[PDB]
Amino acid sequence: KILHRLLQDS
Amino acid sequence: ENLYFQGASLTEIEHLVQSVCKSYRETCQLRLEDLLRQRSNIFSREEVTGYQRKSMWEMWERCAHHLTEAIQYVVEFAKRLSGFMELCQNDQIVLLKAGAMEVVLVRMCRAYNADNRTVFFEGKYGGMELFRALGCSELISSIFDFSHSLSALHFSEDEIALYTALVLINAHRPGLQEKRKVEQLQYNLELAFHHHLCKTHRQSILAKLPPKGKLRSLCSQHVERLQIFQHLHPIVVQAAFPPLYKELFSGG
Ligand SMILES: NC(=O)N1CCc2cc(Cl)ccc21
Ligand code: NA
Repeated sequence: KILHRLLQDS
Repeated sequence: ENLYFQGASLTEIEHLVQSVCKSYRETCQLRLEDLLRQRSNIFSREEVTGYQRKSMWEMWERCAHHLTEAIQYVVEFAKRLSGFMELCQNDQIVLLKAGAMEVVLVRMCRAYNADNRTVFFEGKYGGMELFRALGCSELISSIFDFSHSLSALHFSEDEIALYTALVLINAHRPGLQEKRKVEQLQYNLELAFHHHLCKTHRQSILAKLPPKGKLRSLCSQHVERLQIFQHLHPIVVQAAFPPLYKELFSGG
């Protein structure tokens, strides 16, 4: 859940 | 999708050196000038004893939080790395799951003072004895030895930037869907690193870099020690460990 969010957060 | 997914010219490799070094400079958790200045700031015998008296679970919690903070900076480094955001989401996660801890282990050598075998932790320098409550003496000793070995290379910030870019962009990681794209990005980052060493008369470090398997051994030992801890204190892991740490090291 977290990694996907960090990678998507621009 | 990205220039670096195909063959790059000398001038493009030179640009890649600059881009990687810039990405690293912008994503340091700790400034080198700060780490060097703080070397005289060492935990007293009383402070060391205080850390040793902490419960095993309280110490694991603190250390997992500090590791998670470091990993967040590595994720940002990855996102800024030429070509990384052009890989598919599956491959980005594969590379970060396998490589984030390896990059943190390398970055650690900057925070390690080889002169007195101490590491910067919670505002002061302390020896490996500070971590005795974790009950993973072998692993801590091995990480200190690793930092000691890297410290003997006298890396510049630019060398760390280019070396850690390669630690992360590894086309051999199991699970990569676009393996050929990763191989080409790795090839260009390898050229960028070797070009910088050639230009700075530092090619002699290549034969001195840690062997194949050393970083993997330290990462596997970390996961093994965490599994031992998890068996002892399962609710500490479930309730109090950072969600990102659990996604990386205990499969969610
Ligand atoms: N600075 C910092 O957060 N460090 C340095 C040494 C260390 C060991 C563990 Cl287990 C967790 C974090 C840290
Ligand atoms: Na060092």
